[PDB]
Amino acid sequence: AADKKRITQKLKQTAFAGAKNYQYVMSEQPEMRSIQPVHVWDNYRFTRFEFPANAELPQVYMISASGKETLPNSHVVGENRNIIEVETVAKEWRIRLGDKVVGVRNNNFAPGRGAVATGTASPDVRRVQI
Amino acid sequence: AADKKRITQKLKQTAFAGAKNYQYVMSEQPEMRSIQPVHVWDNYRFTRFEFPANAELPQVYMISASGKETLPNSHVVGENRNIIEVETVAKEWRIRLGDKVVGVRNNNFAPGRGAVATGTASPDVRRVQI
Amino acid sequence: AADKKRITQKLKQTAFAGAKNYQYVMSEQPEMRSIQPVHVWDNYRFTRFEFPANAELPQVYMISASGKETLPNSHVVGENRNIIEVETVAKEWRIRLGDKVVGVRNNNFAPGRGAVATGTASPDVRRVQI
Amino acid sequence: ETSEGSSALAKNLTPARLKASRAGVMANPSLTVPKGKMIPCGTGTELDTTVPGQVSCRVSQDVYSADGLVRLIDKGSWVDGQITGGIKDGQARVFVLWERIRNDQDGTIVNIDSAGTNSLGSAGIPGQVDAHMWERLRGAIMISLFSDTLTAQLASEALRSYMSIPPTLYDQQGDAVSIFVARDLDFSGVYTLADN
Amino acid sequence: ETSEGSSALAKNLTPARLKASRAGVMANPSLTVPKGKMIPCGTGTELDTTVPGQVSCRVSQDVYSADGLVRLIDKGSWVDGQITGGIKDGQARVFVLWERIRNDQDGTIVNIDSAGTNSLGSAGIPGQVDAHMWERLRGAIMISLFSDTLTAQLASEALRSYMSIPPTLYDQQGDAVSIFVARDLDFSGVYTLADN
Amino acid sequence: ETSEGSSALAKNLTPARLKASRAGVMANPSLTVPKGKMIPCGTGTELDTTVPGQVSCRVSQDVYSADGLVRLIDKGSWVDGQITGGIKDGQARVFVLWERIRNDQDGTIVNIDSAGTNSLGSAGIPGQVDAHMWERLRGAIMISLFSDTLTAQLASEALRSYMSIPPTLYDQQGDAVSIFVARDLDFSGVYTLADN
Amino acid sequence: ETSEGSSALAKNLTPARLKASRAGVMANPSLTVPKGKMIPCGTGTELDTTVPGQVSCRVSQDVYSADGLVRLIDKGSWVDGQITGGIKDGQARVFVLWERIRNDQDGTIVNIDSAGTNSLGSAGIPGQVDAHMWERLRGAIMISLFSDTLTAQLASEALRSYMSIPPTLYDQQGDAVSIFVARDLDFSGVYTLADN
Amino acid sequence: CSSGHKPPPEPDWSNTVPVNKTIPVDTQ
Amino acid sequence: CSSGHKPPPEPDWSNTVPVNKTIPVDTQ
Amino acid sequence: CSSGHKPPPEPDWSNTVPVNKTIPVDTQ
Repeated sequence: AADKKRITQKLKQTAFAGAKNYQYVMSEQPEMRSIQPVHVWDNYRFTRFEFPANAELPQVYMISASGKETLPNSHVVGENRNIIEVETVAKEWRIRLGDKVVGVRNNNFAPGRGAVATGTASPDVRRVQI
Repeated sequence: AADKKRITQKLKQTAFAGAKNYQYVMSEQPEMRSIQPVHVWDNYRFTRFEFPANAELPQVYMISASGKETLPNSHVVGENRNIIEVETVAKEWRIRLGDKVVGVRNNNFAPGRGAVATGTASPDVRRVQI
Repeated sequence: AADKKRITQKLKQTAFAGAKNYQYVMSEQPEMRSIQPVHVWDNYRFTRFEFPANAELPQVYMISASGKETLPNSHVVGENRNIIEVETVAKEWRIRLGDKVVGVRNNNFAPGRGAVATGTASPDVRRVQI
Repeated sequence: ETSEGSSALAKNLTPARLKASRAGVMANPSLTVPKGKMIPCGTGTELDTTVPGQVSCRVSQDVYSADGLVRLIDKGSWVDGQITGGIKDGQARVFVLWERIRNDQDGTIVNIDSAGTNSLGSAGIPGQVDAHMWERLRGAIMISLFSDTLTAQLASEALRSYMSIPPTLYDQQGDAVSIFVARDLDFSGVYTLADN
Repeated sequence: ETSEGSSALAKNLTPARLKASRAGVMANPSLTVPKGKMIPCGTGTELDTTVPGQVSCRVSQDVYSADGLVRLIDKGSWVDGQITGGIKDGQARVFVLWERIRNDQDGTIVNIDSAGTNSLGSAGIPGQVDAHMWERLRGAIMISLFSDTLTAQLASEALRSYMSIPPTLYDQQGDAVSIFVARDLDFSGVYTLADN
Repeated sequence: ETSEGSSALAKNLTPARLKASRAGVMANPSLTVPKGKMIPCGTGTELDTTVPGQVSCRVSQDVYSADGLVRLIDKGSWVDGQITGGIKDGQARVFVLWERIRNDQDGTIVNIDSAGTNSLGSAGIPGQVDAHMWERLRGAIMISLFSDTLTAQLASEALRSYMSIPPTLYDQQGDAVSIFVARDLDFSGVYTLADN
Repeated sequence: ETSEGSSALAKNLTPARLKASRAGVMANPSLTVPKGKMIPCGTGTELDTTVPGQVSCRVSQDVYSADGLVRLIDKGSWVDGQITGGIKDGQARVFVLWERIRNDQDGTIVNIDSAGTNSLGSAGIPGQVDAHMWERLRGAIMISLFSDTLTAQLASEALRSYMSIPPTLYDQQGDAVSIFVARDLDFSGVYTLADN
Repeated sequence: CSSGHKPPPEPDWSNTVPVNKTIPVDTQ
Repeated sequence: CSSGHKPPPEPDWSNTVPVNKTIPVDTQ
Repeated sequence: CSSGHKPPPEPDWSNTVPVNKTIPVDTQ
């Protein structure tokens, strides 16, 4: 319904959950450091990189297992809207932007396990074919 | 409403607020000095550079974190109308104009914090989708 | 109204006022000297250069702060009609005319102050949007 | 019947008077999956724009929506395409035309008609160059050894020969790749909400 | 049927009698976001006008209005575009055509049809030159070593060869860039007031 | 069907019998802002007729009226324009087409369709020359070193090459400039009187 | 269908039988300001038929009538014009097209469509020559140094190059000048008498 | 022969400081 | 080979005097 | 190479006499 959807959609906003990985390590360059993030975290590959007002907008990419680089399909989200939610696999992440080039590392491996069936993007909501 | 808007819009003019950064430092050249500003201040990147009648119109740009230059999307505003409100990130600012080239520095860093959700440009007014 | 305008417009003719700068200094060449002005004065950049009957019509320009030259948007006005009212910033002024080339200097600096909001060209009259 | 290049200049002075763009909202993300997307597939054949004809990939990870909050296009969506024919000379890489992206279990075909790109994202999945400078050269090179052996337009004509035959390419199998799906997918006629 | 270049001169004597311009007011800034703007986006793919086909950026900071008092166009507005094909010879930089600027959460697509520019603002996002002088040269250079070895129009024809193949470009990923959105956006059918 | 050049001479003997000009008065200065004006703007982007596409300026000081007694066009009127494409050979300066001059707070757009000029006033805002003599020359210069090395129409053809590619320009950012707005603005439908 | 050049000769024997001229009186001088006049203006911009586009002058002293007894056209009548484009080779001076002469306080526009002239009166306001022989020459001069270095139609073609690019001019700012306003102004619909 | 691509600008691997500052909350 | 861009005219870094004069108010 | 513009004819800086004669009134 109109109101059925609504309630649900809110449910869907909040799903940056599961047991997160708390530690991301980053690089550190005197140029990088400056325009660094606020908080960057993950539970999945669905990773959030929040930004301060006064922190530039990098462009970040993922390092697939190939080791070679790739570009993630990302988006930013938030009331803050600053954060960039990326929806592609990768441990590391580069965070280029012209000369400069950071590269936060994600740091978790529960290997060989993790897969389930979300059943949408975020598990809150669901797909009930039409 | 017609009158509802009005009242609000005035509310919106005045939002060069928050806790400002008071100190801007500039360069200083004997050529610059002359056609310098009156007051230049910021609370955000929303920065105002007031001008006297008899002070030329520079063209100023922003130094993004890339360090390389960029051009800001600016406007001037004011009954005075002299001031130039710029709405792009950057600490420094150049202020070229032919040969001459000033470069006021903004000077604040509350790093890692600042972001919120204005919800318009200026927080006075708001966006209530149509 | 028809008569409302009129009265006002006269009001608008006379606004070569404020506290003038009385001293303009000029150059002085034996060729210049001859076809010099009568009175040249300013309160603003709105500067008047009156001419005698028997004094040629120079062409004058402004020296913007860039130091390089520019051409002013000028006009002449007056019952006398001889005077040239120029409406562009500049301290100095050249006053070329073929070979010859004078260059009256304006001489005031109340720096960092002056700006207000005229609200038209001349402050007599006003703009009350239609 | 004024001037023409009067017009043109005039066009580009006030720049532009390009027609206003309707900044109108895509209703939903689950109404529209915007491009600006990559369809990060995975190629599963050898590729050789040597020979025109088809390559095939299948999706890798998932494709998403506008906001990017719903996961509509999912993996195992096999795509198929075609390389109309050989690259040009030393061209970095072939060009690729992924046509239909079909889905596996579900169905979810869709003639997407987009080009493929690279990991990097640049258009066309890259490869290696068979110059074939040989076959293009062997011509005048036999003949000319004969005119040479007279002692012990053929250059120009040999160039007209040369350009005739294309080179070829090559890109290996199982290459990570992506599609600049240059458009919009609706899955707002599958997928909708909700909890839990 | 007077003189023509009689006309033309006549045209340019009283300069101009160009037709009066209606100096009319854009009603609102929240009626119109004027260009003269930069859409300061951020490119998120590798770029290579090597191969025609698309680049993608997304907005960086915000876009504003006429007065510049309202913030209508906000960040996270992904744009997508296209480089029709390789630059010319040693051309400073490719040219870029950002087509649709779409918004993220909201919707806010809009076929903007503007070119991109540079940080500096100059049109077209710059890059590096693959001259490819090689492939264009290797032709006459093999052949000619043979005419050379006769001892131990081909130049003209070789030039007609040469110009044939374009060079290419390149611009890296995550380049700060902007769009000279050469037009006007209405978001006076989203966004309106008010307090607090 | 008399003589033609009978006519022409005849035309230019009594010089001219050019048609009388209606020396009619522009009613008001606040009815008309005459050109012969400079729109003394201030450019706020880098400029490079290297690449076609847009520059942007915004007004500097104020624009006035006929008599010059009213100040109608005020500052902060952003203008945008376009450089259709590269200058010619060693041309002093690019040409510039400021199209729409828009105003900031108010509105006051206006497709002005004028060229820009210089501080000096001369038409077209000047710049610097990238000759690019290199790329135009590197052609025959590789090839010809080979015909040279035979020892250790290509000149004509090389010239047909050469002229092909334009040079480029450049003008820096924040240049003081002006517009020969080649026309008349009415702000007699904004602005009127009065005291005090 | 007699002879033609029978006619022509016949035409020029009794010389001429040119058609009688109506020696009719211009009613008033305040009905008509005759040309044969100079509009002794004063140029207020730099001028460079380097770049096509506009110059601007404003009147100097006054313009008068037929008898020359009334002073109708007065000073401060700003004129604007245009130099369609560069002079020819070593041409003494550019040509100038003053179009509209507008008046200041009053109004008094008038598309005059006359050329400007010189102090001397000769048509076209003079200037200086940028030959630009350089850019026209640098072509064959690089190339030819190479054909020269083979040792240590290109001339014809180089000439076809050369003439291609125009030179340019220049005339300084604030030049005393005048207009051969090649016509008649009525101010018999302003100005009339009388005493004291 | 030809050249390849230049391997990527490689971030500091040596220095390595943690990303996060305070601890993250959900914004959205 | 080719040339690049010339790095920008760089303002006085040595001398450094404060901008503001009196203290700012809001105009608008 | 090429030439530039010639810097402008520069007025007497040495001799410097005041402009005004009597004191100005408003005409208009």
